[PDB]
Amino acid sequence: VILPEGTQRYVGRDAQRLNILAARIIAETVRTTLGPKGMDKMLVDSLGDIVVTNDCATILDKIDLQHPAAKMMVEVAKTQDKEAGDGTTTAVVIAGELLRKAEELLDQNIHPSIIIKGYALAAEKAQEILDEIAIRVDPDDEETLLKIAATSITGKNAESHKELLAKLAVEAVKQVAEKKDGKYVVDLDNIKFEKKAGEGVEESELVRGVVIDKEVVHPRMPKRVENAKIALINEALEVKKTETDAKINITSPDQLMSFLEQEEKMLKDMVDHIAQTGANVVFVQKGIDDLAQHYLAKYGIMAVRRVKKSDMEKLAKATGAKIVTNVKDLTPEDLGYAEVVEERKLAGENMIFVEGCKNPKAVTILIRGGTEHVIDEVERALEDAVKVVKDVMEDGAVLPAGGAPEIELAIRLDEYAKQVGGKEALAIENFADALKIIPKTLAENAGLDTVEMLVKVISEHKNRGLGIGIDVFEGKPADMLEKGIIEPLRVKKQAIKSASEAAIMILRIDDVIAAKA
Amino acid sequence: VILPEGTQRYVGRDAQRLNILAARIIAETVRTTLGPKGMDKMLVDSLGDIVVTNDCATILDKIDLQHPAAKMMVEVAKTQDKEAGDGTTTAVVIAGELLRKAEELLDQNIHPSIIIKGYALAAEKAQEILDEIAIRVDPDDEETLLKIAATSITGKNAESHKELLAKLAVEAVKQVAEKKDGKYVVDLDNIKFEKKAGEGVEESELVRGVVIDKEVVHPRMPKRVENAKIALINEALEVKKTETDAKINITSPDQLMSFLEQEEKMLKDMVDHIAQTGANVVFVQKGIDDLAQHYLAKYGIMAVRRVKKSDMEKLAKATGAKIVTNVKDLTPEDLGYAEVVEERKLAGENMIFVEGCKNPKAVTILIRGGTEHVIDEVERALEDAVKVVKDVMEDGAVLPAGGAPEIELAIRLDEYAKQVGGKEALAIENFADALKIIPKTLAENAGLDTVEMLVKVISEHKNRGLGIGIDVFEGKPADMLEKGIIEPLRVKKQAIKSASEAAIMILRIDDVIAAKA
Amino acid sequence: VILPEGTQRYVGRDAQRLNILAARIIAETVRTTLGPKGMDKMLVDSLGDIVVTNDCATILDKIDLQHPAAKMMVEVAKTQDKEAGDGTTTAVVIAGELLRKAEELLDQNIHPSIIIKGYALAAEKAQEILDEIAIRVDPDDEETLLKIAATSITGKNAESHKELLAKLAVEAVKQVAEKKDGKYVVDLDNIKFEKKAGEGVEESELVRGVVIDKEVVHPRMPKRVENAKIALINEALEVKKTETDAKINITSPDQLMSFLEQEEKMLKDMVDHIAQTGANVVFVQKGIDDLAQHYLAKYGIMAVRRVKKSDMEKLAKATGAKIVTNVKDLTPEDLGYAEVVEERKLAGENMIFVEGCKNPKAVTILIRGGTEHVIDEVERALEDAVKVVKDVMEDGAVLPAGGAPEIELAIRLDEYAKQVGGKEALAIENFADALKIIPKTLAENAGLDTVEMLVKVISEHKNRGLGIGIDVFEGKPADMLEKGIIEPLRVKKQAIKSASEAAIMILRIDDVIAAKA
Ligand SMILES: Nc1ncnc2c1ncn2[C@@H]1O[C@H](COP(=O)(O)OP(=O)(O)O)[C@@H](O)[C@H]1O
Ligand SMILES: Nc1ncnc2c1ncn2[C@@H]1O[C@H](COP(=O)(O)OP(=O)(O)O)[C@@H](O)[C@H]1O
Ligand SMILES: Nc1ncnc2c1ncn2[C@@H]1O[C@H](COP(=O)(O)OP(=O)(O)O)[C@@H](O)[C@H]1O
Ligand SMILES: [Mg+2]
Ligand SMILES: [Mg+2]
Ligand SMILES: [Mg+2]
Repeated sequence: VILPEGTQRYVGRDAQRLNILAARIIAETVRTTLGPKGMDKMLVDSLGDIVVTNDCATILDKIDLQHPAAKMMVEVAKTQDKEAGDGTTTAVVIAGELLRKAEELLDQNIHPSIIIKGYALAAEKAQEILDEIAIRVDPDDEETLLKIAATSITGKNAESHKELLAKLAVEAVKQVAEKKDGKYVVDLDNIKFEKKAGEGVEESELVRGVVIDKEVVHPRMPKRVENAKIALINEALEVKKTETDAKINITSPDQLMSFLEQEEKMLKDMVDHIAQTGANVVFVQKGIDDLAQHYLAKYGIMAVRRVKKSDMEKLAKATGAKIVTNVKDLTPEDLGYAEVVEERKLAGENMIFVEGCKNPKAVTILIRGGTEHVIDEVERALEDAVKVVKDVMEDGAVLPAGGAPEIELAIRLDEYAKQVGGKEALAIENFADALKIIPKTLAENAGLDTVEMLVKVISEHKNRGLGIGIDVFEGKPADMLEKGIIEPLRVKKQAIKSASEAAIMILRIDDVIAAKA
Repeated sequence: VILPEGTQRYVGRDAQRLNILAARIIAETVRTTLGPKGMDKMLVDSLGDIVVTNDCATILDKIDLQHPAAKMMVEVAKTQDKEAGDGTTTAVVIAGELLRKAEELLDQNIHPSIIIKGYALAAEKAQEILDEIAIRVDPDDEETLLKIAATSITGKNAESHKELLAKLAVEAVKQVAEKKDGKYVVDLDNIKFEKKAGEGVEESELVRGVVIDKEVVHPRMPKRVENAKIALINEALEVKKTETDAKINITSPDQLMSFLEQEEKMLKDMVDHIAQTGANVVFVQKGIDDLAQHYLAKYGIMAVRRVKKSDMEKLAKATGAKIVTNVKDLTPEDLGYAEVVEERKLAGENMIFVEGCKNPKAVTILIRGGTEHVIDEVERALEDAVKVVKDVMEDGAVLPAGGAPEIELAIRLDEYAKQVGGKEALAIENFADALKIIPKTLAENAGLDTVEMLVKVISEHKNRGLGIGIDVFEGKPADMLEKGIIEPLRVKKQAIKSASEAAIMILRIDDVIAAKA
Repeated sequence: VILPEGTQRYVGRDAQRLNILAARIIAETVRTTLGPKGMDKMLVDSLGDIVVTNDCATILDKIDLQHPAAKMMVEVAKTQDKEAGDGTTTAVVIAGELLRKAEELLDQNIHPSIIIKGYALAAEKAQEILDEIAIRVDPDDEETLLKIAATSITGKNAESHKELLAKLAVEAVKQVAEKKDGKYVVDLDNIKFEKKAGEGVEESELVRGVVIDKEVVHPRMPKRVENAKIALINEALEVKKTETDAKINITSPDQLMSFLEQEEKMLKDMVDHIAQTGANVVFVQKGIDDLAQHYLAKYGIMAVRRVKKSDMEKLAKATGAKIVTNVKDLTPEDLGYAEVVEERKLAGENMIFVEGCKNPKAVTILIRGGTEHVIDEVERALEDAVKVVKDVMEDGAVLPAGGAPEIELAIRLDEYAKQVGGKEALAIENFADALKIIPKTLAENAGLDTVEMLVKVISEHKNRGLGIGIDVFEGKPADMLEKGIIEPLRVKKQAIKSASEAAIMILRIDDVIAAKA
């Protein structure tokens, strides 16, 4: 035939109209969760699985989106989460608004070309205004580093212990953080999270070491070692075989024995190699024969087998040990140190705690809570908390929260509009207005009076200054800086990038061709 | 088309309304089993299996719940059972009730935000008041521990012998109970239950050792050993083979014989290493060749094979014996002591009793009973019995029963309401009123006049003091302390935690998105 | 019967009329993307996968065309992309327009023969006019080469950084460029693109070397070499085996050790051959045994395994190293140089950067961007920018853009129409009119007044000259030469070639016989 049936297509009005609608729908689905007073969502997976969260990234991800334009909104939160960690709801909400105000300009008959260009100018000029209004802080000033982390957690379910969790996140990042060129550089892969049900979120702690979900491989091995000299062996403590096909031909009785003894020997020799270094704790990545388990036990050496490769590396960065491929070449300089390596039964499960490490380059945060749900959400809260701390340490700049920056951008980006003038100025002014859904939906989710409230905020801000935003807890405008309610300068800069590009990318699609599914 | 067809979604009122309804429905399904006079449910699964219990946890679990919000109730009972072991029905009922009174506040148009904050202040203040009014008892007062256990057994079917069971339970937990740092620590995993049909629940006893469902592996071995020196071998008593592939090449007739003999020897040598330690009782985790069996029999040693790893660990803890991987290194110091080790044919089934151990660190409770159901339910009773005894030894605090803690919580929490004031006060007052479903549904299941009866109890309590609660056996208020009817301070502190958490979790969800169920 | 059932057929009018319709349809589909102001399309394939692009080649290829004649319009962009690399839209648009004005002549009863012939003449004469009017430039003029590239990128998405991309594109081709026979010859296979999400498009860069998506094979190997002496081994660094079937037969215990040691040596000997050359970095196409890795690690050599054949060759060309099949013959002369070979983590991804090379005959462009889409589209832009800069260096002849060349071919080709006269004159006249969709649909996509604009231009061009065309950013005619807005003389020559070729191909089909479509 001509073009496959059960294949739809839209152009101009249609195309853009549908795309903007789908985009806006998704955006409004999450805006109900923006801020400290935002709500939660219960996502019921087809397999019966239940996820209750405040996280935009998680929601957009779990929800099965069909419309293409809506899936693109997932990329917004996806990029925001991977660049600033926090503000995923914000980026998607602003992208939807930008598209709503944009369609308005389309209805007015303004060429997409003009809207796009005016949006780009507004987007580019916002980065500029933010880089400018940003409050340059001291990279490790623990004071504000504690605020950033806290402000972040106060936006989710777990704000109940914003105090503790903030502290654990600033402490965790400060430890693994690296600086050898002048500024910091944080590899968050160096902060493992351990979630165990039971207890309260109160019992959550920072383990300047590592936690592994394995047991001590032999009954007779120490279930605890004091000042451990740790060995990370990535070789199988078992009877090696030749790459070349080989088989034994027993020809006389005495051989059954001689051979077995020959292997015990090989086995024991490997173990001996490990002991001679003075190592009392060994984490093996591959397997461990039974005899080798026995010899290791007799030397009073604690051994764990089948360790995840990801675990081995965490152990390496935490204890200072060096992973080794050949036991024969293992030396004491390869061994790492842990103030205590013990096997504890946490919530019925046995785990190995490698704590009290020297100056760990990798750390673990043990999360405790009543239910699976409480745990999962706290991990989420923390990941954002950690990610914002990472931003402030690398950037060294912060901003007030509660829509204070978008209000600055609105008020200001409208002047830029005048200067630009023309059709573009229309897009620029609309862009500046779209930016108000943050202060707006913040006061809305809080039960406040959207209309009236949004008037006081722009009032104060115009008077008092850059620090004026809305405090959902106060129910009125306030100086966010004096209240220590702040956020990373990177989180805002990135929301604007993510949203404006998602907006412009849609304002550019004049034809949609979807086949049959 | 944002979502796939066949996907349902609800928002605002709908969401909450349905969640609360599904929660309340499940709650009312179990409330009929609350207290001593509670009723039992019969659960028939698709496979035809029939379960008859009073236990909330089993019911919420066996029943196939589908609505999401209703499953989040299963979690409440799960957390409760994993923390205080008892009060599962109580936590679930107070959750459904907390939500019902919560919706009433929603109907009045009170922002969910307000209800959540007020419910949190109520839950927080409730803990505080419980910590206070808590009757601090002596961590090992045989007296109150015998009570806590009995008050518990009386709530279920098994109260006919609340006498025996409560004794077996306090006795059993005291034996395995471990302390050496000041306070007790109980690992209930060191208490195994053994259920056997026949006889009367009366024949249930505490074996200060371990019962194993295996038989003496050889005909000619001893079926009974006085003062046994016990060996725990976790190695196979069979012809070892090399890791490296190998095969025998018989070249001459005289080889057939000599090779077999060479294996008999290997076998006998292993048996010899065991006999030379003095051990007359061997429990092997793996298998035992037929010859190793024969040699073991000649030395008059009693052996059992294929012993469960969980069993080995118990015999190890119960007899002081150490588990060995190599028979070559078994010393007499690895052996353990059991006053008597005998194979008894308990109800047509052969089993092995290791009794009269020195000081057990693990102990078994043998359960007898007419039917399979009698047995199962008694075990369930015992489990909550052992779990509450564990609570007091670790906590050292108790409270009166019959909803007396809640009546006190109600009266007191309400005052708190006044001082807090505002809309929160409406939430607090309601939270407090919700707690009354315990006394309420206790009198109800009993068959008493709820309305009237609940007026009396709140009266007595206001006068006579914190110990006044309802006594379903008295049909009137009573001083629960003088009656000896009490429960762990943990059970109540945990009910409030669980229920209030769940109530708030659900009160936060303003959107539900589901696929296939 | 005669012909298979469900087999359609068309003749004369039908056949030709349908084919021309199908062809025109596809053409009108892509024309909305032509030029700087062209719009993008959203393509959702059967598996939900989303492709958002401006590229014609991609759109015709992703869309599932069913009609035969429309599938042939794909070959047009296919051929165009393969010979000039740019103007794929231009070629398809002109080919449909050609087929339109051609049907007019068919309706007029002019025999297909006359149209084909007059079209072939209009095409032959078209090249002639181009080769002539062509603005001959210096094969390596840095100036114009930057223009040709920036002009190409402007017509797409990433024109927001036309600046940078232009630069990288010129450098990249100059480097890999080969010219010993007088003029240049560029093998674009020597330019590899590397896409990694994250950062801005600002961070995109040129890597005078290669970038490989592999990591260092052993934990103990250097993660960075300063003045690498790279070795390229296409041999498996593992225990070799005889082609003839073989198997070791162990006949005594000492053998288990002697045989493993024999293989260790073999392995160690290969690594010795690699080290004895002074090579501190080795890339191996096949695998590397575990021991071979250990020796390699001890010697302080950085090794990578399983490297792509395509990568090996890019390294050979980037470093000057020679690939080797037998380590035994590796010499220091087979090694290459790299100012730095380091393993970096880009987007949580581990990659090896062989940068700083001497005179790389192969080079890599690293593409950075917010979303997956941003990147894929920037790569597309670069492939065109690089393919056009390739044409200019090999051809050394540019042209003005903005339809300037087509307007010139139109005016001119009409004269030719006169002198040829007769029926063919009508075909040559219509062919020259067809070439106007370019200036037409450029002004249209821009949102200008087609009719009116197309007149100011045919005018200005007539009075000012060859360099007059439409400037979509200017919204009016302009001298494309003064604006630097130009394109390869090859792009235009191949467009005409491709279009007319196709148009005539369809005009010659008077019967279509299909089985199922
Ligand atoms: N105390 C506060 N009062 C009002 N708004 C706040 C307060 N704290 C944080 N916010 C705002 O709430 C938003 C973050 O809400 P959240 O639910 O976490 O979504 P997101 O994914 O965008 O971080 C930010 O705009 C932030 O400024
Ligand atoms: N003799 C009694 N008189 C009145 N109430 C009692 C008595 N014994 C126990 N209760 C109450 O019954 C409740 C426990 O009932 P039960 O069916 O076992 O459910 P749960 O899972 O909550 O333990 C507790 O609130 C407790 O105070
Ligand atoms: N600044 C400009 N103003 C008007 N037309 C331009 C400009 N730059 C390039 N063009 C034209 O746009 C066309 C290329 O647009 P493009 O979208 O890349 O499609 P194609 O596949 O034909 O390259 C060419 O005809 C070219 O002359
Ligand atoms: Mg957040
Ligand atoms: Mg009970
Ligand atoms: Mg182009």
